[PDB]
Amino acid sequence: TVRDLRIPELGDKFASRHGQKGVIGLIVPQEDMPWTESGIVPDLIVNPHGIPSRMTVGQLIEAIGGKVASLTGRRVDGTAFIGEPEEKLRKELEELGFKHSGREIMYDGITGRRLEADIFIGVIYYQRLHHMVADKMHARSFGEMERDVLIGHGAAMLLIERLLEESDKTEVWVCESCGHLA
Amino acid sequence: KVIGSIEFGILSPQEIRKMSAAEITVPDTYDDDGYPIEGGLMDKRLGVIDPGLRCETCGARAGECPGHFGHIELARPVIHVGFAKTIHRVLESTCRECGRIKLTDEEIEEYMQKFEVMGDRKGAVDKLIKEIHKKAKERMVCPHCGAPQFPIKFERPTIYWELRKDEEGNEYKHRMMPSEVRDRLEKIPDKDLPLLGLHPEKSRPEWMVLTVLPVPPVTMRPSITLRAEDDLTHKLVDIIRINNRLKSNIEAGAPQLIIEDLWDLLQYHVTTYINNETSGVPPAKHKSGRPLKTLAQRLKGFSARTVISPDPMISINEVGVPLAVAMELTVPEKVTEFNYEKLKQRVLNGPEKYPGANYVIDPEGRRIRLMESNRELIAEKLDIGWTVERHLEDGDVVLFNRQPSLHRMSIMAHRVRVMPYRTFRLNLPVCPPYNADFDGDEMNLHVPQTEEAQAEAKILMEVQNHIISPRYGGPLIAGIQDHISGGYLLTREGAYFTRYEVEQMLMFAGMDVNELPEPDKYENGEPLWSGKTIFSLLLPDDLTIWYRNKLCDEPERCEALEKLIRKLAYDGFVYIQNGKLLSGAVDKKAYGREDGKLLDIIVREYGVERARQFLDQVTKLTIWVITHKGFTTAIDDEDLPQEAIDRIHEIIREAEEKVQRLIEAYKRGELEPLPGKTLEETLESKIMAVLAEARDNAGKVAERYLGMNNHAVIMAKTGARGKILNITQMAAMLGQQSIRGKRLYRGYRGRVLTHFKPGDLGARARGFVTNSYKSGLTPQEYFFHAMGGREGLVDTAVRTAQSGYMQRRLINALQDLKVDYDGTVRDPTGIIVQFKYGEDGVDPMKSWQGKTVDVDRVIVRTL
Amino acid sequence: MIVPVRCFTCGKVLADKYYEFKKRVEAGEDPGKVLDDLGVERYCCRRTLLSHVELIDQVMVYK
Amino acid sequence: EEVKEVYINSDDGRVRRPLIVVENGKPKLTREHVEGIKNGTLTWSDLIRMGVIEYLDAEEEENAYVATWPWEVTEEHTHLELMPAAILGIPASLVPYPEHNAAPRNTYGAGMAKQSLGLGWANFRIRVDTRGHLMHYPQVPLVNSRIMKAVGFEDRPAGQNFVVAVLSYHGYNMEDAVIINKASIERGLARSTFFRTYEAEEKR
Amino acid sequence: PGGYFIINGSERVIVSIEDLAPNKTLVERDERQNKVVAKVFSYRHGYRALITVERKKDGILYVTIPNVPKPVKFVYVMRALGLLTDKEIVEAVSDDPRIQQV
Amino acid sequence: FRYTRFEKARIIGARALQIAMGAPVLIDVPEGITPLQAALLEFEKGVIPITVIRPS
Amino acid sequence: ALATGSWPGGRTGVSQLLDRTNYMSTLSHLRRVTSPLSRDQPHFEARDLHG
Amino acid sequence: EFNIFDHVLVPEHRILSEEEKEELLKKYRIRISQLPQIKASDPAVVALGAKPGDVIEIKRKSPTAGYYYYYRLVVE
Amino acid sequence: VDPENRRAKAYYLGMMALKVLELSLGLRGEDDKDHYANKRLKLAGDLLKDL
Amino acid sequence: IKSMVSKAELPDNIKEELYAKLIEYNEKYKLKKDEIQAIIDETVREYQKALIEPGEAVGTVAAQSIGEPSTQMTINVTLGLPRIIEIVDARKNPSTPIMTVYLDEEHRYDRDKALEVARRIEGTTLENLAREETIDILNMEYVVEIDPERLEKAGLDMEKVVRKLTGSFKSAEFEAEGYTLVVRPKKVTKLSDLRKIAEKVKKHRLKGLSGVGKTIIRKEGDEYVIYTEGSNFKQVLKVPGVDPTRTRTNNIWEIAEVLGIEAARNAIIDEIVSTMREQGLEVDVRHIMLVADMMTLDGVIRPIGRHGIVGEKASVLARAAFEITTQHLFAAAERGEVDPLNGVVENVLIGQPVPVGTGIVKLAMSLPL
Ligand SMILES: [Mg+2]
Ligand SMILES: [Mg+2]
Ligand SMILES: [Zn+2]
Ligand SMILES: [Zn+2]
Ligand SMILES: [Zn+2]
Repeated sequence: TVRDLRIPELGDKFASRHGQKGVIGLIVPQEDMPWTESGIVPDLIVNPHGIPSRMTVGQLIEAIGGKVASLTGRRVDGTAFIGEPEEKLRKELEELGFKHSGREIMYDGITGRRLEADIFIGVIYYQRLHHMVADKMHARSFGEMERDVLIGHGAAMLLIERLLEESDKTEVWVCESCGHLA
Repeated sequence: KVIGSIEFGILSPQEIRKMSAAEITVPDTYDDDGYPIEGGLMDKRLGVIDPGLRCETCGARAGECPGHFGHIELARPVIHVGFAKTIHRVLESTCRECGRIKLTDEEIEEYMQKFEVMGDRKGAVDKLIKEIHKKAKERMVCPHCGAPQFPIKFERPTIYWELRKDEEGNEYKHRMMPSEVRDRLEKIPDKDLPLLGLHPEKSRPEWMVLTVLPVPPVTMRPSITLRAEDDLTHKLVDIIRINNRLKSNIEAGAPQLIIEDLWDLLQYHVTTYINNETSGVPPAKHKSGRPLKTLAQRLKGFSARTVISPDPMISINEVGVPLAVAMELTVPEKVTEFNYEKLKQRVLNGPEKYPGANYVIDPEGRRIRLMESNRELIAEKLDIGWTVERHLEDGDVVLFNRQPSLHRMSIMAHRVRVMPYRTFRLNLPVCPPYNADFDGDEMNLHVPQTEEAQAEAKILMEVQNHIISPRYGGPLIAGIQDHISGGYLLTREGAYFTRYEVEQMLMFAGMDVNELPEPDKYENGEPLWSGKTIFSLLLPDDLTIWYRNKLCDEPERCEALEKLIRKLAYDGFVYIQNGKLLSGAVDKKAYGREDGKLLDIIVREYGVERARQFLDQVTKLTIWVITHKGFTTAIDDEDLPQEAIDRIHEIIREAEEKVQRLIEAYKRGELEPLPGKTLEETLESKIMAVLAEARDNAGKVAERYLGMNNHAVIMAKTGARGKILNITQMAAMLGQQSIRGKRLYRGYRGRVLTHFKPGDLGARARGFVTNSYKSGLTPQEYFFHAMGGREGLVDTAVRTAQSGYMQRRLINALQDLKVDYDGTVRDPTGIIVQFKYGEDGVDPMKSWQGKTVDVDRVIVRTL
Repeated sequence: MIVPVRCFTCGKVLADKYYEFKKRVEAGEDPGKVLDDLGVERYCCRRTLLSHVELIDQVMVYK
Repeated sequence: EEVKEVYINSDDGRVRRPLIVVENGKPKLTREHVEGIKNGTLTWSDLIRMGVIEYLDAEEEENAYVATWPWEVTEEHTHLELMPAAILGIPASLVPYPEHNAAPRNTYGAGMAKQSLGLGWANFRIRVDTRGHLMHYPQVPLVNSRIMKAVGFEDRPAGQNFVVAVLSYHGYNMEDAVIINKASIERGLARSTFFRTYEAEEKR
Repeated sequence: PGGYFIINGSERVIVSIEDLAPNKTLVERDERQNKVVAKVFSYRHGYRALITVERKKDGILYVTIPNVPKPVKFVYVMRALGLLTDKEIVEAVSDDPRIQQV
Repeated sequence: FRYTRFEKARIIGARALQIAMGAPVLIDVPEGITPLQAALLEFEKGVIPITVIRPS
Repeated sequence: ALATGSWPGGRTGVSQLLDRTNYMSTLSHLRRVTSPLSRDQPHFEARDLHG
Repeated sequence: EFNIFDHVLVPEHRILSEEEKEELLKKYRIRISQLPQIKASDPAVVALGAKPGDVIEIKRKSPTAGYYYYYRLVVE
Repeated sequence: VDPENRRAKAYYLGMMALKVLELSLGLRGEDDKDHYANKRLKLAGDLLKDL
Repeated sequence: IKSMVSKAELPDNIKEELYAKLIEYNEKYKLKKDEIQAIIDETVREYQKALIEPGEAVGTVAAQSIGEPSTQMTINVTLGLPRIIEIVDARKNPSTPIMTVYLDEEHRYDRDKALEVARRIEGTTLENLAREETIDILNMEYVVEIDPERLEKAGLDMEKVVRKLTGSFKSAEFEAEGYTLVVRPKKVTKLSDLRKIAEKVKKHRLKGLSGVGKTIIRKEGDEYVIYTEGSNFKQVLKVPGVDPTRTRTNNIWEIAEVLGIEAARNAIIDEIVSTMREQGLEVDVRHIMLVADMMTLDGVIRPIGRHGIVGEKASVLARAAFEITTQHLFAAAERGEVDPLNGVVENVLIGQPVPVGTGIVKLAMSLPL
């Protein structure tokens, strides 16, 4: 048996328990990473455009719940139908010492002025999927629609180039007045 | 030196005899387990397949050696199964003794002249073919044999007859022999063949009756080693096996009948050789029951891939390629006077370093592998004319691909920009044409070799040359989500960027030195930069355009235009003047795909170098605004106070009792049925409309008691994944859950779930969620939503079947159609399908939303 | 798998406060106060110790 | 509407469901028995013998007016759900507050849980799986389900609690993409090991 | 948790099979090949066979047999079965007079 | 008065291929790249001797 | 026959390889229920979540 | 009771004299057999009285080029 | 399987016919063959028996 | 203001002239000479540079563009995507056809006049102007009965109901308890098969014109529009008020058999467009026009595949790899007469550059020096 050490590099797949799949886009140094006045530095930063389109409230609620859980010490029960109504974790989170809104004040690690807004920070449980880029990438030293695309653009030479010239090109001698291969 | 045409026909005996390398006479194969070389069917000057080179004069070792044909002198003629019906259709349409087509002079004259008007359409020529057939088949008085009464033919599978006369009122059936038939087709002159389905030169009728059987080459009959003999060879063995017996019986004594039996047997065998799956012909099987698959069963029966990551820091036409992938994929570059130094340094760097190489091809053609040996003595007096396979360099032409490949925009030419790590980097605005996102999507990478191919891709398939989609008159490559949000914040009424922000961040684009940055519009509150002016620092100095923004609606529609028949006090109707952004805000209306009003204009007026620039610099512009200012969604963005809650509660109760009154009325048979639909359908239809009405109303209530000036709402109203249809579902209610149309009924014999009373047709009972994703779904609602949620899974995934198939059909129908140089769409058989394409001849990728030159726009351009 | 030596986000020593943490809570003492009595400021560093699993007490009993 | 029939299934493949029988408004057996359940007094088998939990297949469930919660127990409710959160299966139980999400998203996440990386076998270094994975520093999901503890997912998790921030930085997280703290990675977070065993049989 | 076999090394598991209840009559829908049909799977020691009693649109009413399809009338099969008198077959179908009249 | 895209691509490719197999390039002297870009720069100066004979 | 997942009855996919990719995976795989229908033709009434 | 004629979806059908026929077939550099074709059975052809040999000049309103003239041969 | 058993199958078959007549009569309602009442699961046991 | 247009018609295509005339005239700012010259020069620049480049392959791109939105595409019955499939694949009777019958210049502005038409085309059998049916006692046999509502809003009455006896196999007469009775003392027609009587006797009724069902009316901009639940174009024209210059019907073939081929093409385009637009997505009309032209070519509308366009002649090779087609490629090739080409798949199967794209260009270069 052979083991292979695998560090979460560029391209690996990550996904929370809310069908929020994503690929690591860039690994940014903690220094450039923005920090909250409380001292918190993000582990994973998700684009805010992947929330209102989809309708996954459970992920946000889970963030708040993980924040409360981290502060209080309770593991928090999120069992379906019978878990703390979100507004209670929101109302407890503050008395623990944090804005109800799940957001805090974050400072830009690059320039330095704090962003003129609040930043929703939470603790959501992400799962690493077995889709590692290490086993996806490979190179070599194209069917119907793939023909039709080159046709649409009009790249004939490119077609031949890909489907024949780089395989089994065979040369035969045709008679001019006969039509039969010589 | 390439193929102009191919002209099919029928082989003459002479051809088969001349194109043969040797006459095959010995019915045997190899034999056996040692020494596979005979003198009839195997390599007797015919073809090579074993590691032994001997052949027919041409020597030509087993490696590379086009097979040679052979022949078989058939002891007797044999009807070709493929022509059987045609031969029949010919025989009873023409005259025996004569050779005429049993048509009057007049008929021929006007028929041929009706045959030239159809000389290209294969489908419409058969109508007249069979019509002619039947018109001749009815006659018995041909104009070229004093008429001698023609005994109608019979057929099948390969036998012919003629119900002749000799007695009187009799109708005996004289049998028909291949010799007779063939010699009877040899009388039909070249003049009559065109009136049929034959040729005087290409396809003579007599050739339909095989006199010589062409033997396939050794190369076409390869032996499938474990040896599993080839089927063709075996059946051939049987054919010669009978052929020789026949010839040997003809040369000796002739009891006639014997020769007839053997003749018909030979006929069977050839018939099987032509087609084993024939009709009326017992399939010649191998000793196992497994049928032999002959001829009719024979013609029948540099890239890379990886994950993708975003990169708004590379050019829109550029592609990020992992340097490891760049070190595997190589390009053929012939050493010339301009790259002599480069390539020598490349090959000297070996397969290592970064700008190295893996192979070298000298002019003789021998490939040299740079691995072993060393890059030392290899990289010597290369001289011009060699060829280096260097690793991928920044800028090389490369095709980027993401399956499924719907439109053409799925394969685009990119410029390699070699980077570490292990993913492909795609600039963000080029996501709509590929239909790619990120979650886990992987794409393909192609590396073309011949200079012609690379150029062609770089000239015609480059990203910048396809910002606009050919489907509709609009741009496909543009702002996605943050680009929209960033454009809004950058072009806002209150957009004042301190020097620190403007100065440091304009480096994400360019363009300043002198009369660009100037001069700080606002020093009122403080010396600062208006966002409109900063955005204005990109548009060229002559584009004046005006179009209403997304918010130019509701009672905020207004107007107050004023034509030229300068101050600034406007907001909605976006007004850009010579690069100066006077009024308006940037959103889905302003930038983004699909649209058709700004990005569209800068690509028509200034298409290649400018369009890419405006695109490239804008993303990085818009992005840094978003980034430096802070842009998020919290959980309180969808929260409504107690007041909105009580209001929604009262609304859902009202809708409930509305449905009950409908049910109580239905129970008592209080009729009131809808016109068209059935009574049971009336009840359902009325309820669905009643509840849908209430749903939209609840959502309308939700947009009031929620601050319309926070981040989330901006995105909804701006242009980054938005839709009021979903907003109602998140805050207010999801609504009625349906299954293929009707409500949720499929459950127990008397109800959906076991928590309701049998027959309960109430609102909650037939699947209606009252709560939204915020408040949370109840146990019932969660299940109902799951039943209704299965729809999207099934529907969206099923549509692929019909989409792909339908498209595959119409693709295989129109793939031949082109625009000829005379500006005409013609089918590949010279048939004018469309005099001037699209009526006007303007490419939809180049027209102003269907309009053949947007006249109102061109006129305005007078400054 | 034995407390992630140090921490992830807050990347300071934390392994050295494993035993006493667990053992202090293993008497009824609420972890959210036990942590406070030790060097546990921010929650990011706190999480690493809160939600740990110590699977190793299964894996060793093998090879 | 005009026939009365009585069916009895006692076969070998029926899928039933345990329910609290409710005669009138009072569900059979109360705190008297929960008190003993928490103790080593009555096991669950003893329960089914006593007559509180009843196995209803589809056919028998046809004659049942089930009450969701023990709060709406009128004198018509035949049976009572013990816990509706058990409606879904074992993988869907990994999702926190699933009733706050959309059906498709829940489907995705639930089916995606079978792709997570962690320890699923205490004996991995002796296992001979074709291809296996091992997440170095796994963690119990904060805000999880009561089910997760009974299933044994808490004893063998597959993932980590990432302190996530929501914003688009640098524009490298757009289109579902996600940005990661370098330091956290360099300190262990999200690291895992790949395993692949090759074999060789001395064929005779 | 167990529940799987170890064959040739690899851990093999039997995926539970959802079948339509054996030994039972089910009336199919309508107008695919001809109106209404009832369908009966029946099992006996390894082998499983099907028995349809399709009432096609003219009231013939046939029955399918495993050995060679070619359906036979319900009354043919009924009399070849063990019911002689018409009263036997008729009353065996149903004791309801109205239905008996059909 | 101009060329079509397809004709442009075709010509460029042709010239580049001519340059690959030898054949001195017209006015270029200080460069340092492949024959493709050579033909491309040559085209930017309109000195490519390749003419498109159109059937009309 | 148990190692190939093809029973005598003409049915196939009776036995699969116990999906072991993590803990949850195996447990879920042991509790998986499969129908024996057509992998291509659409069964709208068999796929919908029945009550 | 009126008639069809240039109505709902009906364009201006006209018949070509020998002159415009020859010239038209000369312009597009094509043979007689290469045109789209109509049938003598076509209602719009029998109404205008077209014979198997005529080339109908069709004038239709196009929402892109406005006015477009097509051409077709009457056959069976 | 024996000849005495015929007399029973008779009745059974009769009922099958009856059901049919009823559905064509508009007094049966098509059999929901997806309802789990008419659904039986073959577990490892019976599969191994049949094997 | 009378000269520029004329000599501008040479580079222009007539239509743009009408538009331009409209603008520079209807603008209260009448420019000088230079501005007009410059403007015409610019408009012409646009037109000359907007033309399609000869060498394009619009068949393939129109195909792709028309088949692309299909993936992103998930009483009146009506259709959606399957409609696109039905119209592209000919199909004699489209699933759920509809007619948008307009009225001429009199009933277009009168409700009482539109209603007459509506009830007159609706066509109602006996199973709709009823509620149920029952039997008799002993020898009474049977008898008619209800209902009565479908007479008190459509406007038919018991009279022409008595008329019905138009050579009927039986038919009686007895309008009593609102439920018209019908006693029939004869056979030689019916014996006891009261089931098969669903169609004939009850269905073989016709109270109206055309063989259609429900008809819903809807106004639209001071115009009354009649919506049909099916089609019978031939007999729809022979109805008082029906505007013969505007009746629209999605049911193809019928349009080709009544109006003609050009009208069939126009109907094809119109219908494709209407569907696409009523789905949200938009495709340029020129693609659809190409497909429609290619489809209505040959003198009759034919399906886009196998039994139509893909099924017709191209070259043998475009049917030689026609999926193992015994009775085709075997049939097509067994007829050895001629063979052309200059196709597309033939050239790629053979190893030749496709004649589309660049392939339709030929280079030339004098080699001195
Ligand atoms: Mg996406
Ligand atoms: Mg994706
Ligand atoms: Zn040879
Ligand atoms: Zn003669
Ligand atoms: Zn920390």
